[PDB]
Amino acid sequence: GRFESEDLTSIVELDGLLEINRMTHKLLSRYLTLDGFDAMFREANHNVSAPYGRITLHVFWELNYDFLPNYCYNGSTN
Amino acid sequence: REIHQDWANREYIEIITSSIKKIADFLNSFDMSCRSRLATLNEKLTALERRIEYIEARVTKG
Repeated sequence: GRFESEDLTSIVELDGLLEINRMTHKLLSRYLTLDGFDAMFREANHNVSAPYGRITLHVFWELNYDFLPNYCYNGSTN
Repeated sequence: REIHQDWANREYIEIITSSIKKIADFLNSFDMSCRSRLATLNEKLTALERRIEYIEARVTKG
């Protein structure tokens, strides 16, 4: 949800937070039993029962609305 | 003499009581051990039940 409420530049933040959550799951799985992180991630992304999740939908929405008509490219720096 | 007979009879009681106590102590320990094994068995069973449900939802069509 936090990613869905910001621009496309929050992708790095989402990946970092996801890595933290995965590590916490690994630490907790040492003493407890829990569902696989992939299953929980798919559950939160609404991807288990649907071909596409929320992250891809937001990326498409951001590309159509903000990124494309508000960014200028520079081939020298890519 | 009666005193010697009483000592022997009380020894019979003492050993029997000790045997009874040992059985009870084992019974309590066995109950605790089986319950622990039972609890961990339930933990795996519920995890399997959740996993199969997730798989069924992932594969179900419609």
